[PDB]
Amino acid sequence: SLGLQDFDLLRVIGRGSYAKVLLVRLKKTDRIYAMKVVKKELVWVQTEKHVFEQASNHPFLVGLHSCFQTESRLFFVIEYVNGGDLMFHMQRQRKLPEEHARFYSAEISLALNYLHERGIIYRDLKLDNVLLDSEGHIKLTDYGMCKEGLRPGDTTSTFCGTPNYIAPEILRGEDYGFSVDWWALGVLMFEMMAGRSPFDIQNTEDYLFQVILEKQIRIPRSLSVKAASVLKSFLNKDPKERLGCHPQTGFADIQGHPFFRNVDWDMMEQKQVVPPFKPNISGEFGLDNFDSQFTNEPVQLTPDDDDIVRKIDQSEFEGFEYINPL
Amino acid sequence: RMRPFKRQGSVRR
Ligand SMILES: Nc1ncnc2c1ncn2[C@@H]1O[C@H](COP(=O)(O)OP(=O)(O)O)[C@@H](O)[C@H]1O
Ligand SMILES: [Mn+2]
Ligand SMILES: [Mn+2]
Ligand SMILES: [Mn+2]
Repeated sequence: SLGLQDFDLLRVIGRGSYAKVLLVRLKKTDRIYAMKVVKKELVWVQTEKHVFEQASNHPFLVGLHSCFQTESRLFFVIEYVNGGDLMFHMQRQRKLPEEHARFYSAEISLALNYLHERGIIYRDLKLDNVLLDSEGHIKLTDYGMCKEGLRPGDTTSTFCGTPNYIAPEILRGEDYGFSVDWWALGVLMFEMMAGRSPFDIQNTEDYLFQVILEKQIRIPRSLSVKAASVLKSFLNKDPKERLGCHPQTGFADIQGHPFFRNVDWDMMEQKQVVPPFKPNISGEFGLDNFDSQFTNEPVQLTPDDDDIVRKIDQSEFEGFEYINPL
Repeated sequence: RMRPFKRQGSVRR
């Protein structure tokens, strides 16, 4: 098993609700990785590990290098995507052309299908969870909400995801399948092209929840008819009527839609399409592509509290140690 | 800070 003593701590590159992501280097082999550090007081474990395993054999998914744990934390050594995420690259761009959004959402669609056809529901597709690589493509990370074991026709009932991206099915307490990932892609595509969440522009987070359920998505007049229809078909409140939520004909419907026409999906799956935007790898390790609110934090791990860490049931993390064998 | 898109953390309950 690997350990904290075998990795060099370079920079803090990310923070979320569950983990702190650090830029690391394996000291033995000089390779550069990212390390997702999850504290066990918040903490699945069967699912997030096993999903990082699958994702290692795909071009648009973040792969798993090794897994190890400490008395207080869980560590995920994964790939390092040195172009940043879509959120960072959206607060600067503010709005994307339809040609660009079509490129990213197509690559996301392929990655999502690969998950869908393996029995996994991403259930957390957002700007933060999509990363740009050095060449300009995308990769999906953070499988904390992922579901596992969906044999054809199964549904789950877990209320989870990002507040802005939760599908109405979840908000109505219904059982749901892969339909929730194409809703999030709809909300994501709306953000790329409109430049704003379709739900932002009982009273502040439950206000959003009612908006997501009761308000109507208003497409700006500057968008095309194909862009408008691809958002209205992805943001359809009825999961049985939504685009991609068509039993057997799901992905084919997404590939046949006017917006996703003239697109070569087999060249795209083979990384043969030319990205519209190539990240400007500036700074050490391309760290100028990450927010300075994290890369200015002291590069260290937060001290432990023997009174808090003595309550953790360590008989649930028994087989977390893992090293990917190529 | 004030930004166009705001970082949102995932929720699970
Ligand atoms: N492999 C990676 N390469 C580059 N950046 C990453 C990687 N994994 C995560 N990040 C960054 O860390 C941030 C949060 O990490 P994430 O895995 O989403 O943890 P959480 O589940 O706590 O949100 C993301 O916004 C992303 O920008
Ligand atoms: Mn994230
Ligand atoms: Mn997560
Ligand atoms: Mn262009």
